Amino acid sequence: RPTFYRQELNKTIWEVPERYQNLSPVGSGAYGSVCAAFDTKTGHRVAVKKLSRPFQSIIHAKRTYRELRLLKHMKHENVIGLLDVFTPARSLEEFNDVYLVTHLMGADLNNIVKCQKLTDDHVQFLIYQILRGLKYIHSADIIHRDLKPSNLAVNEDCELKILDFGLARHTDDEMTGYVATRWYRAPEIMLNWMHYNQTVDIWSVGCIMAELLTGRTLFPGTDHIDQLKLILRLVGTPGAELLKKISSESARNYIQSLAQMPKMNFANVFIGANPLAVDLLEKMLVLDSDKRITAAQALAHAYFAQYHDPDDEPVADPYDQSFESRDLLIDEWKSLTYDEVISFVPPP
Ligand SMILES: N#CCC(=O)Nc1ccc(OC(F)(F)F)cc1
Ligand SMILES: [Cl-]
Ligand SMILES: [Cl-]
Ligand SMILES: [Cl-]
Ligand SMILES: [Cl-]
Ligand SMILES: [Cl-]
Ligand SMILES: [Mg+2]
Repeated sequence: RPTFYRQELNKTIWEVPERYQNLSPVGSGAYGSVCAAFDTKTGHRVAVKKLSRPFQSIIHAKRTYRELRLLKHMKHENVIGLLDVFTPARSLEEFNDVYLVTHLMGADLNNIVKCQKLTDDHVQFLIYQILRGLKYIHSADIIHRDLKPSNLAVNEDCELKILDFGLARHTDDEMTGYVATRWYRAPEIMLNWMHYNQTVDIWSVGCIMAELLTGRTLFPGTDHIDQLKLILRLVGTPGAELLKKISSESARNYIQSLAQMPKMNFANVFIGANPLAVDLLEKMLVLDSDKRITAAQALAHAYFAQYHDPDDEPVADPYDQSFESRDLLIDEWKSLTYDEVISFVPPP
């Protein structure tokens, strides 16, 4: 066990191993507070997150366990991984605080799209890396659920990492109105007409790729219904084949109230774009989610011929999510979390 030291920063007590130095606050959401630090064991600049009230309810305790299990599994060049996890507790009986350590991230894709002139070569490389990471994530039967530019870190060499997996933490108010939190969500989950599934992540990638090509949000709706109208104007209203497969009675009733619209010509929407980029966008932004291209299929599309290497696009180890259907007490979720903290083995 390392030696810990305590300090107060922005009215919060931080108790961390001596290896972490020069702590400086960088932000705080509803899930925890974050400091930047220098890790003297590895030489990396890191982000240290102290979870806020991790075991206050069964829902929160299960969410803490879910986040730690996910971060411990992800081992891929284009996905955020876990450098360390620690607690100052010396036993399960005094266990209360959880700290997570990751590589410190600089710019996100938001900064890039609004501040930089992107070539088509830049778009190819950035979208390639998103799909490479997504092939890995989806091969473990994980759904990200919250892909958007602020959850994609990018460095000066145009190298990209996926972060901030959806832990089922977004509320109704967070999704209301003119908000980027909803602009990248697939139509079939925006009003909960379908259960989540991995095809919703490919819809998000299509929205991101369009924005890199044009510099503008693809579907900036002022509310759920305005956004649905923007979507259906581009991709068309549901045809007979898809309508037969829509089981939600709430969806069918409202959809049939709208006048029918054909799919638009994407070459007249994305003026001047590489024809191969237009072709790929048409295969991602499909209303019928059964028919969308998959991440593994998209890596082999000719738009990525410069970068595609099928011997360097790995899949994940199997990921056991059976805990998600399990009903446990707070202290049982807490004991499971403690076991995962003390069994952590750092990367090479
Ligand atoms: N079950 C099943 C399939 C299904 O329900 N798919 C779907 C629903 C709603 C959709 O969105 C919109 F209503 F068409 F806008 C798109 C697809
Ligand atoms: Cl230490
Ligand atoms: Cl990482
Ligand atoms: Cl503790
Ligand atoms: Cl965003
Ligand atoms: Cl597992
Ligand atoms: Mg985020």
